[PDB]
Amino acid sequence: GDVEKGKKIFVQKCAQCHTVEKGGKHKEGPNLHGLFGRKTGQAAGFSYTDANKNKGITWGEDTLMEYLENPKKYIPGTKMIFAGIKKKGERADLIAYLKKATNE
Ligand code: HEC
Repeated sequence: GDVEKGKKIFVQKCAQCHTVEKGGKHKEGPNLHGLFGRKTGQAAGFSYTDANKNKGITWGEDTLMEYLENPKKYIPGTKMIFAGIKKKGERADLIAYLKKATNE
């Protein structure tokens, strides 16, 4: 995916609730640094719902593609309030951004 486009998508749709950098603050949602290859509900120091803690999947390209299409369908009872991104390209770009930004 296109990392620059993904950043713009992140800023538009995600950044008000999430930081990405190492040591970034939790906000309404958790800081996302280190997400890739991590199980659900494992950012330190954040009160997740039991639903997000209990989902039990490993975050990566395949599971983010599904989740981001419709978060509440993938994790029913999540307190993340975001309807989803319908477009496959847009999700791929966003994921490519996340794979860089969350690992820097
Ligand atoms: C606030 C209004 C949010 C917006 C907009 C987005 N997210 Fe979010 N996210 C938010 C909360 C409160 C939580 C925790 C949910 C729970 O039920 O405890 C989350 C969680 C996620 C996660 C899972 C993190 C993990 O398992 O460690 C991911 C991967 C995630 N959020 C990503 C994400 C992206 C990419 C968004 C824009 C498309 C986005 N979120 C929007 C709150 C909010």
